[PDB]
Amino acid sequence: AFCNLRRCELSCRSLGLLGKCIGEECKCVYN
Repeated sequence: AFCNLRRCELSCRSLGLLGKCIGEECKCVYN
């Protein structure tokens, strides 16, 4: 249904990016 946004945000935090749920998939952006 929908991705795990809190876990996804913490995954991108480790890379210095922001995490977002996009079509049942976790993705990061620079910002």
